[PDB]
Amino acid sequence: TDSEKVAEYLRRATLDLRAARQRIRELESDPIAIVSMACRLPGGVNTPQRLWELLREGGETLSGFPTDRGWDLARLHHPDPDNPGTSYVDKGGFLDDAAGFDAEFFGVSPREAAAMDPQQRLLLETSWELVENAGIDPHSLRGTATGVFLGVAKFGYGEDTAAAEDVEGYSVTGVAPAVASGRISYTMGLEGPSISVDTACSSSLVALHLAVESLRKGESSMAVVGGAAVMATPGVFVDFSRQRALAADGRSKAFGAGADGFGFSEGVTLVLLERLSEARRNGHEVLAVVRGSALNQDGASNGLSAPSGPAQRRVIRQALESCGLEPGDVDAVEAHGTGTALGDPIEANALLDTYGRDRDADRPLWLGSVKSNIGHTQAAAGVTGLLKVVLALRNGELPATLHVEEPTPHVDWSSGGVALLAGNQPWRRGERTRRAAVSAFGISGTNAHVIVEEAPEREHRETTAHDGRPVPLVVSARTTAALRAQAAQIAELLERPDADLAGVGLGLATTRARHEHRAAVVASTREEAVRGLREIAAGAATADAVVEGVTEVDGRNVVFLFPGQGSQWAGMGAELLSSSPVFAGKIRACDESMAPMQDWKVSDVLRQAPGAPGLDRVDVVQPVLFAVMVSLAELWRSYGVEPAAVVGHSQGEIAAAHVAGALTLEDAAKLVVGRSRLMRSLSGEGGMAAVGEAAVRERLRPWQDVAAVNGPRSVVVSGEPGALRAFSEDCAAEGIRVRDIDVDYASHSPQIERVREELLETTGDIAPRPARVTFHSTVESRSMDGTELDARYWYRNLRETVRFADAVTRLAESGYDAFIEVSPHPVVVQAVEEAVEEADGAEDAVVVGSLHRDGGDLSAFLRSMATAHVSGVDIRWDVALPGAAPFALPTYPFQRKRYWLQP
Repeated sequence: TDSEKVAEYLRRATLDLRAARQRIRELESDPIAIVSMACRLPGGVNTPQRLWELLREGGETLSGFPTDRGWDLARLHHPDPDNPGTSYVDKGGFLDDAAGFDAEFFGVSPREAAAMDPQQRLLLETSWELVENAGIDPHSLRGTATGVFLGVAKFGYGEDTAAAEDVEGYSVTGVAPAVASGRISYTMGLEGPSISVDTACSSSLVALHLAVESLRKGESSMAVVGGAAVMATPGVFVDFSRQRALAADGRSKAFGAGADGFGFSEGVTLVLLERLSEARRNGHEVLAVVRGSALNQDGASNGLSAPSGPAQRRVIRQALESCGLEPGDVDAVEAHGTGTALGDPIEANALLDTYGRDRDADRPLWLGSVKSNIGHTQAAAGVTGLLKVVLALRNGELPATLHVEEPTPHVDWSSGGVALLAGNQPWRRGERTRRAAVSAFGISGTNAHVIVEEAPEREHRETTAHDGRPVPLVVSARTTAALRAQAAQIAELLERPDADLAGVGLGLATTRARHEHRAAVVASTREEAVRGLREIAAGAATADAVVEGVTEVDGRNVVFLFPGQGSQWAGMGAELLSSSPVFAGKIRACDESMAPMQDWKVSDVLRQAPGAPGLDRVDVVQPVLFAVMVSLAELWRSYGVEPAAVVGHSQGEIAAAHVAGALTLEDAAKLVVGRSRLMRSLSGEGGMAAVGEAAVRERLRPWQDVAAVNGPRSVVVSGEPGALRAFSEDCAAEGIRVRDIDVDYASHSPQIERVREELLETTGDIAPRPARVTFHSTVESRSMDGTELDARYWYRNLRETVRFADAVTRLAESGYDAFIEVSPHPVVVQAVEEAVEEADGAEDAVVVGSLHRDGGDLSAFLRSMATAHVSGVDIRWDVALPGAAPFALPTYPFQRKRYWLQP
């Protein structure tokens, strides 16, 4: 009615208003989470943990000049501050040797690797480490919309050397700021925008602001924000010593007596950013959150490179207003202090003017710096300050600044608004939310201020699911040495008292990319896993529960095989039934489908229950084998291995018919039961023998009884007992070995003709349906259809020979490479391997069984799966690990080599 539709319109208007306001808020200000970080810093620091330890303990990283870079150390040093071409400063914080690199991992000709400056190499390594640390498989990032923003300079590597053969143009592209991010995106295969920016020594925060804006707009889904600065020539030192703007001992003493120049240092630092909602929805880890930022310029001020207080006050107020907060909601501020005798007083006065005014007397703002123990880092200053703030938030402590024992008399600390950090002070999580600010000032006159806030409450929800079940471990690398180093790392990590085996397994399974060289170990106890890892890291692997291989392709066409009689070994399972739920469910369903006609249950026979039929009977051999085979096929399919082709053999073809989907389970079970019941009557009229096809064919001339051929030397002969015995004695006289098979008749012989049409009455109502797989018959050696199977086809199958080898060779020539068996015991693996080798197909063909006569446990199945996986077949291991949680893991063990350009 009218009122109903008017009320509906009112409701729609209200809902749309809510949505519009929410969208406006999302576009204006949306929290952005920090996922992970990576860094390389002087003093042998390459992990955030080491940096936090150094900051908390309290220490410096001062050092002497490098030597491998070829600098003229003897002549460069001179005590005269006015001597041209020299400097009066010899100490400094110099980063670890940069000539190391692993060109083969990324893939680069050694000449090109020598061409590139160390900045791009370190950027590549740090980017890979950063991606790995976040818990994201790097190969999963291909084709996404990830963007790169970073601050790079042109310090001047590799210009003294003259030009040479450069047809590839390596020299031009080696040293260029844009090419750095270009190469990063090219190697990682990203597709978002790539930006290289540089604004004095505050470039990193500008890049962070740009990335935040891009993420809020929605143009990109991920952001990689970083800064890099590595010196190559000592020209910068001479240039700055010309101005006498360097400390006497190279120590930065921000906010303290005896302020001097700023010590110099190198470093690279990157972080990964994503929207808070997306990170929460995707289950990533959140460490902190960024609220807002602001930018401005000093404008017309005294001189060119001189700080301006009003600009800093305005930018701080702008950032605070943009965040929608109040100045009384900040606990600590990471100040930008280079130790200069002029910038520090004005910076501190501005900070006291803005935050200090109206500050609570009992809650002073804590002031500190990071450069007091690592020195200036040029474009990487802001990101390093953010790193320190993040670490302090995570550990709940505030590191104390150094060289502060007499505060600068210019700054009036008597107001009490701002308190200077002296010793470590606890900052544990409590009621009031914890926040911090980071500021950065550039030489060109640009200013940046960023507000960071603690992560929300942890979800917790910690559960345990380890029950002693077997666990697989997979390792992979692009080189043998790298593989061994990774194995050693995992082995030493597993010895911790925690040693969450399920967590380590899951992390190895679903966080690290798989490379050419692969290896796997299946273990159920920590001691045996450590033993296997030590063995594989030793260089030579001999243990059975240890597999390894080399593979290039990452996708194979799968063909299932269903061999006939031959395995029938007492006990099919009795350990899977308890463990595997899918296997037990399939067995129970198959038993219920065929339950009507007979009485004894398949499960009871398998479980060796008392009062069950013995295994020496056709009526119990056939359906039990069929059920076991179909259950094993279902179990294999449960791990994401869908067969592209299906091949049967003898009665196994029936099981194949069910795998192809061309028949119903009940109808197939009825067929098997009827065949067994009709055939059991024809007992004691023949036998099989295994043994030169033409030679054996012509040797059968004296008699009138050939069963199947499975290879060049795989010949099966079915014959009447008298003539079979005579031929066996003749072969024994010849000396060629002959083995009989467990059978009370001779199938595919004239004995089959006795029943013949009697099968037809028992084989009515066999209405088939089209099959979604490529079932290929071994009788006609031709691909079949979903309706060509009839009682006539089954009778023909029970009467003619099998050209199994011909079908195998045809499939091998077709293009299929992955061959996998299903029977409880392998009986055809050797013949299939020989036939594949004799064919002209690819040499990457893989043949692997399912179980073994002695090995019938879930561990054996996992070992077979690992053997198939290390050769190229895709396997989703995470299914085998239910209810597990990930774990922290070490990064890739690069194999570095020296690559430097000697002037």
